[PDB]
Amino acid sequence: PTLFVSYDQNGKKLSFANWISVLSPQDTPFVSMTGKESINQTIFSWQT
Amino acid sequence: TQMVLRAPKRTELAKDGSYEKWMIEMEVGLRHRNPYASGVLFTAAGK
Repeated sequence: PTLFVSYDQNGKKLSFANWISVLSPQDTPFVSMTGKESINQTIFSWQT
Repeated sequence: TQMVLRAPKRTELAKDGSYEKWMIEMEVGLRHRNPYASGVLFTAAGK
């Protein structure tokens, strides 16, 4: 209780945030309503 | 007996800054009714 000191503390309960910041957008609207088609080979073709 | 003139107490002092100072002072004294009412045996080594 003499000459209060608050900087030399040993056990400091860190004031860490409980989240993470991520801004990478993931819109991709086209692929969501285009429709996919399954195949059975590594090569597909179409007539022209 | 334990002769106490100033009992122990926490005494807050001036700040003069961004901190808080305190003090724990006390004044005590020892008393013995008779010098021969107690014995003191000093430990000594070999001769």
